[PDB]
Amino acid sequence: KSSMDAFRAGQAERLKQLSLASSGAMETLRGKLAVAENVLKLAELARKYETE
Amino acid sequence: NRLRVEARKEAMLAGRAGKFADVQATRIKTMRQLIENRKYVEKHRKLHKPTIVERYANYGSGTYAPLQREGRFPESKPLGKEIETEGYAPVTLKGV
Amino acid sequence: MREIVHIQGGQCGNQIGAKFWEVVSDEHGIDPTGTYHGDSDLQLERINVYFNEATGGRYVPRAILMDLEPGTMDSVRSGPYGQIFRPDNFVFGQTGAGNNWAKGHYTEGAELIDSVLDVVRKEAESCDCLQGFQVCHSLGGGTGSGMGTLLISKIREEYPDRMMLTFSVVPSPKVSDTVVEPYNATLSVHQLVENADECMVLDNEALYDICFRTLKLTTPTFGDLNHLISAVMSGITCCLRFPGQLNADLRKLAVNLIPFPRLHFFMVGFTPLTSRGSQQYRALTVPELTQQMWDAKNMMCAADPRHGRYLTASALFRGRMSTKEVDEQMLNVQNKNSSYFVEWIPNNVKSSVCDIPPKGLKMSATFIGNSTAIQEMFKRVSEQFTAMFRRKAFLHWYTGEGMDEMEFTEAESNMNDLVSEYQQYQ
Amino acid sequence: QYDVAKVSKAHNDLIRVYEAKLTEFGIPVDELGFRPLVT
Ligand SMILES: Nc1nc2c(ncn2[C@@H]2O[C@H](COP(=O)(O)OP(=O)(O)O)[C@@H](O)[C@H]2O)c(=O)[nH]1
Repeated sequence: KSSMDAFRAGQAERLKQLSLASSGAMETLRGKLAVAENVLKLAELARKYETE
Repeated sequence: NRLRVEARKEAMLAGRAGKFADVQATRIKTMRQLIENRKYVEKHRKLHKPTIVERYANYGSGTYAPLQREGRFPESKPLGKEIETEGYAPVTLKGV
Repeated sequence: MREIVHIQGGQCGNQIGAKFWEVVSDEHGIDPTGTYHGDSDLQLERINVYFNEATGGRYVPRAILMDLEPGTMDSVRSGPYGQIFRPDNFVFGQTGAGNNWAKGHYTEGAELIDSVLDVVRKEAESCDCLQGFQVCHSLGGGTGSGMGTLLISKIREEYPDRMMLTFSVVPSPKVSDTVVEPYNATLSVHQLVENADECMVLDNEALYDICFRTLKLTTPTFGDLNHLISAVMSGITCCLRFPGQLNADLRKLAVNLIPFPRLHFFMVGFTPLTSRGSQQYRALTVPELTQQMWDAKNMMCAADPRHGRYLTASALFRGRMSTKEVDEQMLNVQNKNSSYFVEWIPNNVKSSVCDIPPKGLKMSATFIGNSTAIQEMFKRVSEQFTAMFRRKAFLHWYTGEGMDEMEFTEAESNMNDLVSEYQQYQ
Repeated sequence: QYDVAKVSKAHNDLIRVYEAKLTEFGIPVDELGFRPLVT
């Protein structure tokens, strides 16, 4: 039973750390993408008043 | 009689190959419409909405060819509030 | 079979919907206690479009109230016919909308709209073969536009195969209620033109001009305005409840009206609207119901069609009439006013006839036009928007709740290109 | 202006070759969606 608990705890901890680090990375990447899409939208709106 | 029978058969088969010109297309059209409707089982018309980056990257290499069916015509002003600044630019060193 | 769920967003939408439900209950012949006390069976043949048999005749409406205060909810309960709605559908927060688009689309929306979707989804799955959605709201407030518009967007994403009728009380310049009406209207139409399928646009300016000229009322309180908007929303969809000589489903109306997927704002009126005094003298046959129908002063919108062109019109008649008479009416109207009509659409008018007139009246009609002169309201609201957006007035109440300038510019550009799309065809 | 004529004629020629390519398979019909502008 001690072996049981040790192994299961190890698996739980590794899942915890993977999920947390991955979530942080995705949040950073999504922030970058949001900045980029705001830039593209501003470019799209601005080029409306440009002459041919 | 043999020649007459064969002439009748060939003329009728040509007249029916005229009809088969209208079955081959109905095969390819149905195939093409079926390969695409298979991808709309998840989101039939919401998937048609792309992100701005995807939309810009898809058509050409940073362009967009709007189909005349949607009726969204922002690239062409109604000619009422048209813009042309070429005339205002100076042509002489005095203006410069 | 076919049915419509209804949602009443904000105070204006709630009161309009309450009057609408009173009108529908009167037409179908049911008591405020919920029991049926009508006269004929043609009405109870098709009540399942708006009502559900609860227990032994206690019919319950298929509508959901929605606001952020309990005062309006208490008012509608205390008012007549307010004792029929399901108490499980009186969803409402407590904090207060603050007439703020951010406060009704980003905080209280995020704190109550999961629940409002839960209840509306329960109703939409209780009903078997859906036909569409019906929503009532105003485009000049915070929870009228925020709450209702976010609900519209979520419902469109969740059931993207159901025709959607949103009835929008657009702000009118002379009746200026609050200070941020242009901001809210811009931020609301930005999402309506993108998600919702058709909005019937109404305005208090024309709703008062009608009452002063045609009705000849002395002191029209909001009761009469809500009565007119009701009588319009009741006749917008009658081919479902009652049989007709030439039926017209909601989807049929949409496909006949909307030529392009972005020109779906409908300007609407009702006939006959006869004053209490002159009605006893007035004559009511088809070739004057149609004349008042196309009368520019009967339109519930401060945009005279003589300032633009008609893309499509829809005339829904009610009562036993002559179809050939109706068709010759429409044809001669088009030939008389060819100039006001678009060239590349033959027979711009779609006509429908239903066999059951409303309560008391023997003939009735409803007009729904897609004229390109409706660009005037959007142009005016955009002008009022840009009058304030140059100086960022009243903008920190949205900036602090978390909206940038990018979406404001997006919404204004959306309005501008919509105006361009109307103007180009004309 | 001779260069302009060259590029315009080549534009028309590529419209021709592309419509020929589409019709040869026939998997789309001759025309779909948008309509190209002609100089
Ligand atoms: N037709 C009608 N309009 C109303 C009534 N009560 C209020 N209104 C309009 O609704 C507007 C108020 O907007 P409101 O609903 O408070 O915005 P919200 O708080 O975001 O929902 C005012 O400009 C009024 O003209 C009514 O009983 N009938």
